[PDB]
Amino acid sequence: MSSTHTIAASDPHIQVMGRTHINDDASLTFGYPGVSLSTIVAGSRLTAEMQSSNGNSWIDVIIDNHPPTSIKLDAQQQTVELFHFPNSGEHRVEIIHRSENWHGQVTLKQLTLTGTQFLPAPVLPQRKILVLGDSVTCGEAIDRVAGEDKNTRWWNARESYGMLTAKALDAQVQLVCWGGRGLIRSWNGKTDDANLPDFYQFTLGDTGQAPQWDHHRYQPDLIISAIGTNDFSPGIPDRATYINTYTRFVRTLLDNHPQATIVLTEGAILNGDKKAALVSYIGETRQQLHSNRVFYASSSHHPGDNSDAHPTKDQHAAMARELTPQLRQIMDWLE
Repeated sequence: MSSTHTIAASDPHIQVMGRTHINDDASLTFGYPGVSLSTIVAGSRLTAEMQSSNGNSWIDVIIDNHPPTSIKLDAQQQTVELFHFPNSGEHRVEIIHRSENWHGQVTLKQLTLTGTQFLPAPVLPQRKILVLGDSVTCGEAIDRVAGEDKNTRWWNARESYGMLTAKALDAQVQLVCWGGRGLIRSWNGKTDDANLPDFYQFTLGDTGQAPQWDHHRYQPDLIISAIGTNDFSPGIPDRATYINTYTRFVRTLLDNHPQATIVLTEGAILNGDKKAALVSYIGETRQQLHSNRVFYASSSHHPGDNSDAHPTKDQHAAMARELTPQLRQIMDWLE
């Protein structure tokens, strides 16, 4: 007999890495980039019911070891074919959110397998990393192509330095980042957007009605904070103000994640005086913290290219190569 088997997105057969909101109909909604949902199945066809809030969100779909397929999701619910073969076999399926919150939020409602069964969920690594930051952490402009107007297709989470670093360290990762945002102000000088200490609390979104992320749902071994580019965009911010708020934020992290090691870094975009100032502010933050759980990693500036100052795909690869060795020493993950 031919049979189908449909499960909700929130079902134990679907592995989830990254922040998701569980809706009352057992669908999952997510906004941060890098959110990864995976399943292993025995069958010939697998489809998903998906939608995005603004029709401006992208995902990657990876079947077994094949090249990924990037798909832009319509604002209306649509059946998305993940794979289809003439015969049944065992297949691994991964969906990766490429977009970030301002692009919209994506919802996966349910999956339908034509075949025999969903197998046990893919097993994730034991090690867990959380990366906090701005659009560089979010993977903005990694997939740029010369000649195109920037659009939401340019974002790539899998090839961002945070995901490459986690992969090298055999670790899970959550990316909690928002383009244009800072620790205390946005690139445009505005101080009353949700800053990093605000959106760090949200499962997705950033309005008065954004759902609170329960930290018990992901307790990282390592937290990297790479925030700062946008705080320095208008000019170098006031030293006491910045250091006092960075200190207060890392105190929140330390208290929320009692087992975590925290690594602060200025990121790749700032250069020259602005870079040196943020490095300085980080050193003084650490001095005020007096914590044997808080460390620093140095990094190079990467200039982007003629089309966009955001670091390129090859620069993100370089960034992971520079950061990873320092993280091994800090975490004793000499692996």
